[PDB]
Amino acid sequence: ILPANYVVKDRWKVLKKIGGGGFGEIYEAMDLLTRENVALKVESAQQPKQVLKMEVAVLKKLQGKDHVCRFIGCGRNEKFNYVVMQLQGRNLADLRRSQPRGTFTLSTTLRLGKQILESIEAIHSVGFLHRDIKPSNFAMGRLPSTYRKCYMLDFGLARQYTNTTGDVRPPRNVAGFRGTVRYASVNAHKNREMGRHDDLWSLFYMLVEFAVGQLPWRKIKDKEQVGMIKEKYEHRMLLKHMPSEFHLFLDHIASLDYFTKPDYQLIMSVFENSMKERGIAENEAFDWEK
Ligand SMILES: CC[C@](C)(O)C#Cc1cc2c(cn1)cnn2-c1ccnc(N)n1
Repeated sequence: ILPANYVVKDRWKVLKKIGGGGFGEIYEAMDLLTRENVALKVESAQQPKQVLKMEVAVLKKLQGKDHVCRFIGCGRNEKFNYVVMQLQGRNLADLRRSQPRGTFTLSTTLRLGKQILESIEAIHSVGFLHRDIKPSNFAMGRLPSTYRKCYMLDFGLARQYTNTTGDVRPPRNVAGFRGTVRYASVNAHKNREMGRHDDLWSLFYMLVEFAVGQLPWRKIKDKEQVGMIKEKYEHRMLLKHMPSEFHLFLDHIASLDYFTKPDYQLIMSVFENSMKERGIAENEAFDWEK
């Protein structure tokens, strides 16, 4: 879409593409007013998708919370809509690729899991589901105060599950899924309305992939095939080389439906007890700091 050295609205000079192909394209850009590098996400106003407006709404509702990028600006024209946000470092999928065996140490995996769980709690606390939890949607900070912090990205698939009063809206009988196949829960595969527990299913799949390097359905492209494996796969065997406490995490989320609030502290305890058991210190160096 936007070429290099294109200047959005005479302020944001495109430098490179850093991601795209989903509901949007995101660029690293130079903010010519502040002279600071920023992230610039663009959506064609001609796409079927019309999401960036709610990305900003979610983004400003989470402003100030940890693991959330700062909103810098947004705008629209006849060709595309855009949002400008704080630039973060490399994403967790990139970092996992660049590890020699495609795996993180358990020290990194468990401490990442704690941070991602916190950000999932955060967006759930403002009444929104993420619905596209995956490694490429999390990135480490890029500043001296943020580089050991994980940042939640891409609210383009987010949906409000509460209403104005804090009550939970009824789920639809069916809901289309337009997210990423690899880390979707079986509920998502079955076009069921996603709930808070489905964001946690994605976290569970992420952490298994981090520690083990792969998921059984890694190569499989056909979505509707992928759901069939997950529906038939015995998930306890994913935990062969995970800490034993992950059985509690698996058992809990497998028990949930759309209507039941997750026991977030149970999952947090699984991570924290796993770390204490291996003597993993919170301030230990991450794998890529090595
Ligand atoms: C988070 C709010 C919003 C507007 O919904 C979004 C988004 C978004 C950001 C994305 C990507 C996809 N979507 C891919 N990379 N990336 C990066 C990479 C480096 N820094 C930053 N800030 N974002």
